[PDB]
Amino acid sequence: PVMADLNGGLQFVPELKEFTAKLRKELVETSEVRKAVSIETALEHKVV
Amino acid sequence: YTDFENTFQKTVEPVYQMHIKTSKDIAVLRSKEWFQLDDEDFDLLNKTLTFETETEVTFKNANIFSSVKCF
Amino acid sequence: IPRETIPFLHLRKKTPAGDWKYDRQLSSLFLDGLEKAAFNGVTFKDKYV
Repeated sequence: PVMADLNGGLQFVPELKEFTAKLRKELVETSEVRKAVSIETALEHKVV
Repeated sequence: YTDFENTFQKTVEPVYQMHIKTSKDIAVLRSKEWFQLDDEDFDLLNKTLTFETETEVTFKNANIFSSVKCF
Repeated sequence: IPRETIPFLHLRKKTPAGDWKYDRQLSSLFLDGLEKAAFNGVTFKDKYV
């Protein structure tokens, strides 16, 4: 019986769960911060 | 009267309270030029900010201010 | 314990690669606990099992 590993080297990363969580958190925080800043800049521009 | 060049208005705005719950709030505040801090590295997270602003507006016409200052 | 050996009872440690290997430190702690239990006896007061 054979065990083919088609994992793409994903096992070699330390704490893959934490790394993946931090990637998602970084992308999410960037998206929300950019969206909020754009909305507030738009509201300030419209008010002015 | 249409002599808006001689009109001005100084108003003590009501005190405003803002609870900084997340880093999104901090980013929004730092995106504002008017929002300035003596200590730029001040940790605003989990902190309540109170704003006591006064607005001085000089009028260009009935609707549009000729100049707006808020300090 | 002899050098470069695996005791019959040991504790393993998970390596960064994700696989469990014999660990001298944890195994020593467990064997020392076993010796204390064998000689002095081990209490389980206030232990709800």
